[PDB]
Amino acid sequence: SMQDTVADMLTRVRNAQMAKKQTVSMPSSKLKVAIANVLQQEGYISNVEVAQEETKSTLTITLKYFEGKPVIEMVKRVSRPGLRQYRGKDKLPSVKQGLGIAIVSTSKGIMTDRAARAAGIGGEVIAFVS
Amino acid sequence: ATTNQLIRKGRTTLVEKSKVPALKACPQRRGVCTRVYTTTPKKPNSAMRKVCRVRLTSGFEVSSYIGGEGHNLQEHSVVLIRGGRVKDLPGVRYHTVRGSLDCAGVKDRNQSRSKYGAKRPK
RNA sequence: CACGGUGUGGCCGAUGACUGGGGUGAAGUCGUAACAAGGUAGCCGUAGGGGAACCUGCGGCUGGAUC
RNA sequence: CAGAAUAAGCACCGGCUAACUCUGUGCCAGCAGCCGCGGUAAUACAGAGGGUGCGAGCGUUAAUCGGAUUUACUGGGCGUAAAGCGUGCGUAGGCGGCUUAUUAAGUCGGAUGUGAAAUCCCCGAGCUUAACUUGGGAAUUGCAUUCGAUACUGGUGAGCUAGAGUAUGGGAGAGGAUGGUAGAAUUCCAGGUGUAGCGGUGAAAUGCGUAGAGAUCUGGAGGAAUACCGAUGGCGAAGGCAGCCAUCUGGCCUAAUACUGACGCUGAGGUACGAAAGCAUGGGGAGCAAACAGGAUUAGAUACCCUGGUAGUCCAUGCCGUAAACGAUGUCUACUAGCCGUUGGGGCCUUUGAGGCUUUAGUGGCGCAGCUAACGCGAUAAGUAGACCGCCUGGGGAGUACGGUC
RNA sequence: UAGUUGGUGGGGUAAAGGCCUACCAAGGCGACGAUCUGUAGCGGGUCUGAGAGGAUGAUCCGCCACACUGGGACUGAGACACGGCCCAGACUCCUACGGGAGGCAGCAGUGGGGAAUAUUGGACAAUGGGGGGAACCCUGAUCCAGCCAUGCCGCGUGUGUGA
Ligand SMILES: NCCC[C@H](N)CC(=O)NCCC[C@H](N)CC(=O)NCCC[C@H](N)CC(=O)N[C@@H]1[C@H](O)[C@@H](OC(N)=O)[C@@H](CO)O[C@H]1NC1=N[C@@H]2C(=O)NC[C@@H](O)[C@H]2N1
Repeated sequence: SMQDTVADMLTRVRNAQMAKKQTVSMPSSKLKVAIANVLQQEGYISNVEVAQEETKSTLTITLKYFEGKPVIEMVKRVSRPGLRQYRGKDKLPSVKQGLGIAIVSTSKGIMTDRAARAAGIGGEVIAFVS
Repeated sequence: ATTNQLIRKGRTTLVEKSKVPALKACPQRRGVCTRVYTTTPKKPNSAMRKVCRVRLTSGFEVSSYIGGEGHNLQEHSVVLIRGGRVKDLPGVRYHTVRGSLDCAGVKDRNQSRSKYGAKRPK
């Protein structure tokens, strides 16, 4: 059965980018919305929309391409239900020497690894993006 | 293997076995020559190799190779044996130290004398 | 209560007339089972038979050539 | 104070690996960490000359970690190289849909106490230098208490319907169990016609036949299996399931409403089923046929071929638990170009009846991207990801021995 | 697993406590591995490794345990006491056969084992320890010396010229 919806979202994004889609849609949740907002702020995607027709809600992401290649070259789930990963402020991972971003869930919200370092807090490492 | 499988059962490590069990982790061993004889090598080698059967202080009964040209060993000699394989004589895993206890140093040598135990000629 | 004794059992090691299979060496003897459709396609399970590779029955596979 | 006066060896030179020739010997003597040298021009054996590396040391043996991503947490694999249990169900456990309030266990941050000295590291100091000694730091990645944060995970309360399940209509099927029945054919028996062969092989022979065979026609007995349909078709968890009819019975597909409201996925132990052969008790026995007998072939034939033929193959009730039990590919979930078939349904469109578009659940052929050592796989993945389980660690010895369970 | 798990009365100890005892109850531990069995002193540290890990626990420091093999207690603030006592066991020694004696895993040393590891040395001058008012006495702790290329570091075995 489906037990990791965050990994499902990342996999949908990766497959859509590999298939050169312009738009990718999925069932929505607040966690996926926060992750998509972080990606949009960092510039990996263009637009984030949420359509709430009924009790069901659909999340839509607009993808970006640049010089014939997708902007997101690597997206990797790090913490998983079978093995959760938590790091302190001094052990936050760096993605290819700072040219990437590690998405971190902290007690002050979802933010990037450098933002978490600036705020001096740790948390759960959700994904690596580059 | 999944993380849960690793937690339930770890990673096993296979212990190694010594190639010189008769030494019993010692650098050398004393022994008494039970037999002094000659054997033939395996293919593609052909020669007449000088071997002894030695009873060690460890309790084992092994075979050792005599190196160099010319040896004075006979049955009931007291010798010192170290590790070392010949690789052309099956079942021979040890060497006899020339010039230690009853083994004499090889004569007429002037190169590589420390092996074969030949003192420096004047 | 320590040590000791008696009876009866369990476990560990050593040793033993004789006996079974295994490996290595060397090519002495009998055959030619497999590799080509290997000259009866091969192999798997099982059962019976035979100096020996092996043979035959029943079911299965293609990891079988040619039509 | 006197005088160069008292003071230099060890390993190696085929490649890995810096350093090459000559004599002696001729698979001998010997060398060897691995690959390998030696059988008359040996840079690989022994000596010599020369050189190379170290140097009061130089080599060998033993031992630990490394190289070894060669147990892979960091950081590996299982179609064919070793590796998916034969297949299901399910216990403990692991993991688990969306919204919201709360809690602060996991998680994160601060403060305080502690984490002996020595040791490691840094800056100095004293040894004629260095080893060594020593001052001060840094470090001791940890533990405990207490105060905070609430994104995620967990707990609790409430709510929801996209997962899962229930009721009602309709449909396809060799799905399973029991009983009955029909037609073709083989064998045997009796009879009619009728007379010298029949059968078998590469060729023969064993065998059958003048007390009459084989052939042909009529009538009886019995057992086993279901031609054509028949299909890259169908059904079943797998093993497997084919004439027709009735009875009992499981699953699946399909439409729209209504209903419950996460009731789910996987699954160590466990348990159920599980081809063929085999075993036990009692029946049955046409055909076929291990064992066996005879005839051939052959140097021999124990076999392949031929004539016979017992167990068995069949039924009832139980056991056994193994197969190249194979897609050599564990189960569940989501996503990722297209083209052409076929099976069971739903919808729409033409216009009178047969076609054309779609959609869904199976079953096939190609093939973009991606993957792979290659072969190849490619929406029925061996692609992209997640959850759980099983398994592998050079070839033999060996799925073997001892012990144990059945 | 049957003082076994808990409770009550009593005993006992410097002190909590099944530590002991008499009753009452049926409890307690175990797949997060009880019971049984093999091996093993533990740590600060040491070696290796980029790290994570792996191996190791000489010399220095902390803790524990043992003192020929087992069982006890006495004295004392403190021991169930290496060079104290009692009992049992094995072994060794003297004897005039009456009777006695002993425990190097302290330092040195002997025999044996092994591939292999040293002197039957000096002084209490220094730092400590015991006794004493002190003088001072004792101290194989210690400080030194002897032996070994075992390791690390340093130095020498000559320098210039000379075809
Ligand atoms: N989701 C669940 C669905 C379950 C269902 N199973 C569907 C499924 O999942 N299928 C997966 C496909 C895997 C397939 N089994 C592998 C394969 O096909 N060969 C194995 C690989 C061997 C080799 N690398 C290729 C090879 O030699 N090929 C031959 C070849 O082309 C040709 O032979 C000759 N002489 O020219 C042909 C004619 O016979 O035979 C093929 N060989 C075969 N053809 C058969 C076939 O397809 N199947 C059964 C078996 O018989 C197969 N062997």
